[PDB]
Amino acid sequence: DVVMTQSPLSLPVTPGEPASISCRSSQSLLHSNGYNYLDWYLQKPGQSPQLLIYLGSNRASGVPDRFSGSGSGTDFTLKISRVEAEDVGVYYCMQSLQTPRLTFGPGTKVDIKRTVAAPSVFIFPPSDEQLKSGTASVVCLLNNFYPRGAKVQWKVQSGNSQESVTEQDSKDSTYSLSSTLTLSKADYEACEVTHQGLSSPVTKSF
Amino acid sequence: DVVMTQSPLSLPVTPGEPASISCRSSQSLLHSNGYNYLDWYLQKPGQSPQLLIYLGSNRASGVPDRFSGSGSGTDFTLKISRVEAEDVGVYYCMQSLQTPRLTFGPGTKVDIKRTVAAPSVFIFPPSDEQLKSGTASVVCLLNNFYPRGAKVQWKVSGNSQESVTEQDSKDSTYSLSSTLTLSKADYEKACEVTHQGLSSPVTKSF
Amino acid sequence: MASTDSEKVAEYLRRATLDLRAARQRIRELEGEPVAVVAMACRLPGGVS
Amino acid sequence: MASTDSEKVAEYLRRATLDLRAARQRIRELEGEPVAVVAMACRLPGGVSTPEEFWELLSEGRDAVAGLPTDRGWDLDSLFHPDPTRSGTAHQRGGGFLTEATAFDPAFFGMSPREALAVDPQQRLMLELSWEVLERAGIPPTSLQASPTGVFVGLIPQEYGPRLAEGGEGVEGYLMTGTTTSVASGRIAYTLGLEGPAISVDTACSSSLVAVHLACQSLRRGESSLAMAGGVTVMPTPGMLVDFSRMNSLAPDGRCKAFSAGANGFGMAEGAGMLLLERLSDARRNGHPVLAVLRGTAVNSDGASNGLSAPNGRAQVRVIQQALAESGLGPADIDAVEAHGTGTRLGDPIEARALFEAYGRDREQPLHLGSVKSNLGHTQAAAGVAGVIKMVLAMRAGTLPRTLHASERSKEIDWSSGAISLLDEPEPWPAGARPRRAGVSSFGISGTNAHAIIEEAPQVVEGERVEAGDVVAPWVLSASSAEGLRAQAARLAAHLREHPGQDPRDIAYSLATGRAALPHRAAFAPVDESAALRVLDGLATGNADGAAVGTSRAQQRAVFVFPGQGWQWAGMAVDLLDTSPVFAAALRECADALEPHLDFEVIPFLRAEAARREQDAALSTERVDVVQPVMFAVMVSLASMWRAHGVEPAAVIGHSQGEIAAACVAGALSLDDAAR
Amino acid sequence: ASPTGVFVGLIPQEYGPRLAEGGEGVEGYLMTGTTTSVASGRIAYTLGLEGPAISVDTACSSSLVAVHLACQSLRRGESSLAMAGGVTVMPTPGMLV
Amino acid sequence: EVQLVQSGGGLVQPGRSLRLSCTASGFTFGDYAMSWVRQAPGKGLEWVGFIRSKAYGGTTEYAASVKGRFTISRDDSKSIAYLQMNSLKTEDTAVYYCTRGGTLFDYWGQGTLVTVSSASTKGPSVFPLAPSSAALGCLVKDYFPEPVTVSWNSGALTSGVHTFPAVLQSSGLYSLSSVVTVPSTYICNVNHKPSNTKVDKKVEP
Amino acid sequence: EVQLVQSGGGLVQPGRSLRLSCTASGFTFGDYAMSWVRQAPGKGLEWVGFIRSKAYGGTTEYAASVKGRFTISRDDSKSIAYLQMNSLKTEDTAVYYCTRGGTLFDYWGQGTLVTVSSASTKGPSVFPLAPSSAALGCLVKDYFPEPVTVSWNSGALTSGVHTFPAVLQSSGLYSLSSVVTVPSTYICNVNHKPSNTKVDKKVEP
Repeated sequence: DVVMTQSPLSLPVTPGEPASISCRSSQSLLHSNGYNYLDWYLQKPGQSPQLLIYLGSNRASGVPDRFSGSGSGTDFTLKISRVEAEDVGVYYCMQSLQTPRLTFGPGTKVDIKRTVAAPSVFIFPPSDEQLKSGTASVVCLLNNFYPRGAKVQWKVQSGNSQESVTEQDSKDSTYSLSSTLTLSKADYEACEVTHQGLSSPVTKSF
Repeated sequence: DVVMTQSPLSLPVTPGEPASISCRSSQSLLHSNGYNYLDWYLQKPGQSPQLLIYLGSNRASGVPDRFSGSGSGTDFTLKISRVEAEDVGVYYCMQSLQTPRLTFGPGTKVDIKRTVAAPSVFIFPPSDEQLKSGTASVVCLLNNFYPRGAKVQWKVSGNSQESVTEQDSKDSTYSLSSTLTLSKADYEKACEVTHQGLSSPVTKSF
Repeated sequence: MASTDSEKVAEYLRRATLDLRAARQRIRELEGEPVAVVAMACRLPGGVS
Repeated sequence: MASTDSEKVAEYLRRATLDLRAARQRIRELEGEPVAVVAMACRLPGGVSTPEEFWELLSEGRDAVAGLPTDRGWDLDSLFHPDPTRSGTAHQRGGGFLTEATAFDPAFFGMSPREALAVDPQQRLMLELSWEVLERAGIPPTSLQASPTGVFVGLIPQEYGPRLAEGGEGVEGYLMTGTTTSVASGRIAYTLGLEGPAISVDTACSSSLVAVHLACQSLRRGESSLAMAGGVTVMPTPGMLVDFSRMNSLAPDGRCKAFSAGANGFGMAEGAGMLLLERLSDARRNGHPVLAVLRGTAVNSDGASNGLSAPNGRAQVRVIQQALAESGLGPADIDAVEAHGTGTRLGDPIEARALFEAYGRDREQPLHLGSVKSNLGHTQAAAGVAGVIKMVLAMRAGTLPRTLHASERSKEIDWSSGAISLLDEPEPWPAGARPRRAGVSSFGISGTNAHAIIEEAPQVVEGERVEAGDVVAPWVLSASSAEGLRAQAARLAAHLREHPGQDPRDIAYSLATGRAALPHRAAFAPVDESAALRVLDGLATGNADGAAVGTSRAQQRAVFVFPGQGWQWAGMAVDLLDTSPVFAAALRECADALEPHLDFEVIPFLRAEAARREQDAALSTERVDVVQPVMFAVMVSLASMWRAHGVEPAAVIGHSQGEIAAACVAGALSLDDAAR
Repeated sequence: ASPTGVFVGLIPQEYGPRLAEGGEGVEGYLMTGTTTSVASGRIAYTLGLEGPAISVDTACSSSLVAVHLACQSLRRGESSLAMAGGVTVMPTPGMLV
Repeated sequence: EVQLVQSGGGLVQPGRSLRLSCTASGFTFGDYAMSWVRQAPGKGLEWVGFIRSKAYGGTTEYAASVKGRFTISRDDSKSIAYLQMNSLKTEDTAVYYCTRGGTLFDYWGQGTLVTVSSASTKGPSVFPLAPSSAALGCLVKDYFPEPVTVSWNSGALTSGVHTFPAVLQSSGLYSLSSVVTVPSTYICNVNHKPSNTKVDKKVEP
Repeated sequence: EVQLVQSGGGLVQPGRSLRLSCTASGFTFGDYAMSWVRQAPGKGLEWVGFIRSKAYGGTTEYAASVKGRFTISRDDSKSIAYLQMNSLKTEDTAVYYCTRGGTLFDYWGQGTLVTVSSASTKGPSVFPLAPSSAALGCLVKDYFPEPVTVSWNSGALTSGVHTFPAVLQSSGLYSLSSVVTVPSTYICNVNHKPSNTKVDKKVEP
């Protein structure tokens, strides 16, 4: 079959900290030469990916020493000794035993770590000048939230919501979210979140 | 078939000089990988061999930079940028295309270079106390000669045994013993060389 | 992979060789790196300036 | 065949990988190789003369600022006038000054009393620190002859005796050899025979630390297998006290009120410090004691600051960050910065902002900020090394010291962040999961800002075994003078009476391997710590009780003479065989060599008395045929023991049958041959 | 603010009055203009260099020792450029004496 | 050094042909196996195909879905790799990465944004986001393709200004809502580059 | 570091069995393929055999001459490699080398001198070399095995002294002739170690 792999998709990192990102494989990636067949890759935010580690542990040339690789045939671990802003990105766990390579997997979403934020839920009813062209979009503006693990429900149901996840910044290192509910004439005549910043659902309507 | 290789068996080197040892292969050692599959090896005088260069050009770890490798698919060349006493011995040209590996080839006999020496040919008739046990060996000393490309003929051959000797430090010359083990009757019936130090054969008998 | 018996490990060898080259060039650009005499200024005897 | 393209390119891969694993640990040992600090030497303000004496000046909060020296013949009257602008006057009314820099031991080194009189007090206090830092490390200072060992000394050009133009009455040719920092690193490498780079560093208040940087580099390049870094600022003249006062920068009290609101100047002090630096691999492979580890050191300049004297903030942040980057660490890693802390209410503000920028911007725990100059005073070229001894004592004692005169935190510095806590109280700083790291800063008046990173020594020393032995290893000591011989036994007695419980074989090993063979030697084989401190109490006065005393200059190779008859007792060797494995093996070998020709095995003969034979109507060892083999056996075994304890013969003298032992032990004949 | 070290080999000299005999106008500048430390530092200040500015002192070998130090700081990488050299202009007639 | 410079962007409609050219500089082109890897908007990588090295046999292998239509070719003499994108679809509306290895994607080149949409080029229909009673925003929707820049107070306010990323509707248009969060009146301008349509709006609840 | 420490020397006659043990220290033994290489006296290397790595099957491959008899085995648990030498013929008198790779012989270990001769252990028959009229020498021949040390003037003369290397006769004995070159009377002593037979000779023409 295929060696389907999992990883800590939402591992946080903070400046000045050593981080431990992992990968788990169903089969054994160790070769008959005793050579683990896993490749750690890094994709920068809005840039070309780069090859960090090959053969499980070793560097690529030009990749800083701050990445180290190790692990057994199934479990693999990359430790970042010194976390930086270029380190923040997506980490890809690539197997080699079998290549066809349909997808690169979910990938580890790495973000700069702060404390849990307070999700600001702002309901914006569509403007009356939107209603002349036959369209309507009430936007649930989730703002200053962390992590990006919040789903927005549309009741009074859902299914017409489109996703807009945003850039995490430098000074605030938070997230913003837009659940765009494009809508039509008659059905225009409420959004709430389950983000970890709060516990009870905060429901506000247009 | 087999990739049978040749080399400059008697390439001389001198201190403070860059040397260029070569190997020539019948077939092409450049694999479809694009990497040359040749290895350079060094055997020290009376010591274990060592791996100098693999894959045509690259070092082994712990081998000084003074060896560099290059060449095409057929012709291969190792340059020693600066020869020393540790860069003396036998250089082995190893193909990694076909392994069975019956022999390591003739090998390049590397010696410290001085000018051409004067071969001292000394005939030693066997002692009379050798003749009591039924044996006899007249000895043709070839002393302080260079290079070791001299054959000794026995006239007035086939019973000669070979003793080639150690090349030294202060003189950097060779010595040779063509031991003619002999029997009772055939003793009652001369050695000369064709070494490059002279031209005419110098023949002296017991 | 499919052709003969090397389409993967042959690349790992190629990169490993290139890195070793790039890490051994770092050593010789760290201990034996030539230092160019970009310029010389002098106030030596004999009115030399 | 070879399993085409699966057992070769995978075999070539493990070598393009492992050579790479070997060609990268070479870059990491060429650039981030953590160098060890083998030993400590310091002559610091106050009574400090040894690194352990600096701790009870630093742990109980003692300020070394006492007053100006009177040994040096200073004017002390034109130095102080009410007018602050009078030429020739100093503004500080004290400071931490050395009370022993005036004196020196000329006859100890290859130095004449006149030449030593001409020697700069810096250069005469540096040789003693070199000898101390070598004797502290268990490295015989005379064992480093023609060996690669760099000398990196930070210095301050200080006026000493008369003008070189006017010469002197006795100091005519040696005045340059004193008042030049050039020989202030070459003299040390000359007396000790060190062959490595003898480099003098001059960047004023950062010199020593800049020096250690260079030494660190000389270790991470392999030019010198060992280095002796550090710096000295000993003042033979009040000159810069007169001159630092003209720019109005000296604290009138002479105290370095580091990060304090009551600061009124940067003060002044004289001192000296020395570090024995060796790379960790070489330090642990050779067995040299590793106190702490210099991991990364950075040296930069202030640039176009507000004058040559004024410090720069961005440059300080840059050098502190470059030290961490070259050490492979980050702000949090450093647990206790000990920055310059000049002492003035101008340098401290700027440097605390730099500390808050390089460290306090991203902190997990409050960085313990300290300053050695608070306890000692600004030691200039001895500052940068003095903080290093502080921290190394801090990690060898597990306590973070106080910063004196720092109760009132400076109002010009924003401490509201809380990421930096000024060390006004002794903070427990114990060994834990985190490698205990810290960082020394020094910002000189020349503008060169330098920062070093000191990690705790990797705690791999633990794991030593324990045992007991009957070998009474000699307690050997030696000095260059008879009085010094009586003083090296008094100080050792003081140390073994004030640091009790140190096992005798450890003391013998440290006294034997770690102390130079000097031409006044006292040696005794102790049996107890009461029969040894009694010999050490008689050797201090000169009475040779239970010991051996000798003046043996120009004597290094011994002769083995072999007496013939005379010990008819022959009841001696039983104890030696029963207590010495070598005498229990060499005797067996020579007996089993004697047995094939003379059936008498010396073993039954051995276990007996001197009157044993007399009981069987036979005189003490009178039968020639039975006696000569036993003297030969015991004799060759004694020679084998003497050669097994490190004493090798030079010549051989055999009286009557000692010719046989000459045959045996000198290699002329084998054991079987000579026994036969 | 560019990394460029000033590696200078010197020999302690006696220029003017003693440091304890400060002049009329030359009072606070008499050591910060004569000590060898402020030599590599004065250029690093006036010219604005931010790198390792060291005043090495190995007698008559000070120039090549400074060149050594600058070259070893360049091969490594601590200052992109470097000024390495030595200058000895004895001001009092005393070195010869 | 090594570069994998790319080209081949433009406009294509469902059912057209396109060319992706990758030029390798720095090493020998013939012994590396070219691969094409593509980044769908909103997620990471998806491998499209790869051709074997010239000496390995030049055996091309694509993903089952893109097998046949796409044609991977190469050449040493002019040192160029072609990805013949025939019959482009909505999955080809993605960034494309020229990767320097069949099973070791090293340099990744730069990345070409290939767009496959049936929409046309018209300016935005800026609709405001009236605050409930807060934050003040305005829409950008009904625009295509993706050059875009929306600021608030016309480049005067930068703290709290946060423009949302593009959102693709099933009808082939793009969606942006730019937002500010500050108590108060605020003005938002949107510049559509390809047709040069700048629309400005002031918002009250 | 890495070492390939060897053992297995001794005395064997044509048609006996011997063991060559190689212990590897420094790396994992299982993924390297062991090889045995031999050093015939007078020339360089000739490869005897190689076993595959444990995970590569662990199958063996020797030379046609030593196929079967010279069995190659290994083991990780005690980390040891065996060459069992069987029916050592007199062509097996050679220095065998433990190599750390089937195709990549890296460390080469130390080298074990295995001797296969039918001769016995007796001292040398020192025969002089009378000068013609010059150099002065003396023979060592009729000795076996090879510990040997021949000096002139009994370790007093070292310049011009040159002892020739061993020569193997078809009858299984060893040959040396030590000669000095200096005008003149000279004395030569030969020490045979295994039987301890020291013979001393003075030479005149």
